[PDB]
Order: sequence, then C-alpha cells, then structure tokens
Amino acid sequence: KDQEIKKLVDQNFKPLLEKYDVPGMAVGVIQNNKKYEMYYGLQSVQDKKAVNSNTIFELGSVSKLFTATAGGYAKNKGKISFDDTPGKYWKELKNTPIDQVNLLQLATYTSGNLALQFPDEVQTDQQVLTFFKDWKPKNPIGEYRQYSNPSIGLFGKVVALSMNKPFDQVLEKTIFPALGLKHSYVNVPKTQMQNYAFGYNQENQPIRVNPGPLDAPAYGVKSTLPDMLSFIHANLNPQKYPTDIQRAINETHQGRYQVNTMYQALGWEEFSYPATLQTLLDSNSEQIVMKPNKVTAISKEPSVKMYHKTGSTSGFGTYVVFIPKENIGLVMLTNKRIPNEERIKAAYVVLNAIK
Ligand SMILES: *[B@]([O])([C][N]S(=O)(=O)[C]C1=[C][C]=[C]C(C([O])=O)=[C]1)OP([O])([O])=O
Repeated sequence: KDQEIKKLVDQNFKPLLEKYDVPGMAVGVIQNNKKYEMYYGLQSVQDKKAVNSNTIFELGSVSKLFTATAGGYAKNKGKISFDDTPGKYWKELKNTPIDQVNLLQLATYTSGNLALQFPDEVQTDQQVLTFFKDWKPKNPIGEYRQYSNPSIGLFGKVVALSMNKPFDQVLEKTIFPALGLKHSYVNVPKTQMQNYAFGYNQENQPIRVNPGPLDAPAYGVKSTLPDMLSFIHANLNPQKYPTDIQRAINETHQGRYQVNTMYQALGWEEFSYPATLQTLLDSNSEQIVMKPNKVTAISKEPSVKMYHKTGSTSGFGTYVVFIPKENIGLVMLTNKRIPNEERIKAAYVVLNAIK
C-alpha cells in the first residue's frame, strides 16, 4: 500500500510541471510517522542543478506559521499575553491608536484598517514606526478580517521585543532548534547559498525575494522539504517535542473566529474534516484573501480538524496541509508559482487516496 504514495504524487503533482513550465518541485508526504520525499526537476535552470533534500525554497506566507509558533511559545513562557497591546512592548506606540488593537487581533488580521501590503514608500525602520504611529482605525476593531502582512509583521516584531532578541534570531536560535529543523533560515548563510533555489517569475526569469519592511515574520523564511516535513510532523504528533514547543504548537491550532467554513487559527487556516474540495479552494478566494470580511464567533466547534496554509513569493509557491486524526500531511514547494487551486486540488486527491 505504502508503494502507492510515489505513484499518487506522480499522478497528481508531476503534470503541473509541464502545465505551468515549473523548473523544480519538492512534494513530501508524512503518514503514520513515515516520511516520503518526491523530487522533480531543477533548483537552478542555468546550473542544471537538481532538486534534492538540500534544496532551499522560499516559503512565502507559510513563514506566518513560524511567526504564529513563535508567538505561541512567547505566550506560554509568560512573555506576552494575547490580550496585550503593542505599545506595552514597542514603547513608541504606547497611547497611539494602534495601541487599542491587541496582539491576537494583529496576529489574525482584524485591526480593521491594515491592507495586504505596507505602502511601497515604506521601507526603513523609521518609516515603519511612522506608519504605525499615524495609524487610525477604520472598521470596528476585531470585527473585520483583512489578510495582511503588516498586521502579522507587527505581531512578529512585538513577539521578538518580548523575547529581547530580533525576530530573525527568535526563529534561528530558539524556534527552529526546538523543532529539530536543520536548514531553515530567515537569512540563508554563505555556506548554504549554493543550496538556495532560484525562483522563476512568470517570464521564467530567475528571481529571489527582495528585502522589505517586517518581511521576515510575514513571508521571509526559507526551508527544505525534509525540514518542512519535520514541521508538519511536529504539528501532527507533538508528544516527543519539548513541552514549551508543544504548548506553542497547540496554541496555533486553536480556532479564534470564523468566516463561514474557514476558521482562523494562529497562522493556520482550520477546517472541519472531512472538508469538501470547495471549502478548501474557497478559503483562498479573492473574496477571502483580498477583501475585508466581517467575522463571526465560532459557532460549530469542529470535532475533527484539518489545517492548511498557502504561500507565494514572486518566484516560489508553497502549500502545507495536515489532518491530525488521519495522521497524514503534505508539503509542496515549487520554484515557480502555480495557482493555489492546483496546489489544493492535487493535495486533496493525494491525501484522500491514501485514506
Ligand atoms: B503570502 O505568501 C503573501 N504573499 S506576498 O506576495 O505578499 C509575499 C511577498 C510580498 C512582498 C514581496 C514579495 C517578493 O519580493 O517576492 C513577496 O500569502 P498567500 O499565499 O496569499 O497567503
């Protein structure tokens, strides 16, 4: 039976490489604590370098899952409360209007006035501070979800302040070692640069993510297939992990509010399992991703849950999904974007087929 996992991944993911002219793909499955790693194509077209277990990919918004995990960790060591406001940590925001939004509402995109991106002219530390000092509310605080890099980025910044370390070191020195990750990075060091894939844009030009304001907590982590499978393993089966990282992980699985069939957890999107294909696809509709939506309190608390997250950068696509009760999960990393719907569908067919 285990002999079917390679065939399934080949049937469902491998055709996407021709369809979308993607140079390189890594797809991992974890089932009953056994890891399966499927590698396709090249990490670098010009170098003819193969995708392998050392290949580093940009995770885009899947980085937010690390940020959420860092926040869960800081809460459980008593360094923050989710009821706190940012001005408790970043003193220059104390008594400004953004100091009425609490850390949870920042982590989960419900400030009521933060868009997907900062303005293009906002780049320096000084410009980021000014942006948040000048912030005024629009929608009632907590009522509307608008998916936002600045929102979760400020959450990450405040988590880092709570831990007295810059955010890059919170991940690289604390969170990643506690998860057993060996090649996961905010800043890919000199000695691993030969392992960092080129991304490829929609004109098939090689590209990597550009530096930008609070980029690390929003979309700035890079990792390998083995490490992302270890992360999914920690999400499915955290018992072997340190108690504090257990607590952190479990904090990320708690649904905070709902937008119909999508439950917003910390970083992760949560769903009742089994989820219809349309539930999973529509979680990343234009309506949910690009526009304000008024949230509700959770009414139906799912008994059996599954969780997912997409991520994209100019040159990379990522998708991660897991289902605790089936003890299965999947990770897809590409060095060209393909539509979210294809990532979600292929993972749906595969995970369903393996039971
Ligand atoms: B995330 O992957 C956020 N998407 S993103 O495109 O905002 C990431 C990004 C932001 C600024 C610059 C770049 C760059 O230079 O590549 C990338 O979210 P999804 O998958 O929508 O949830």
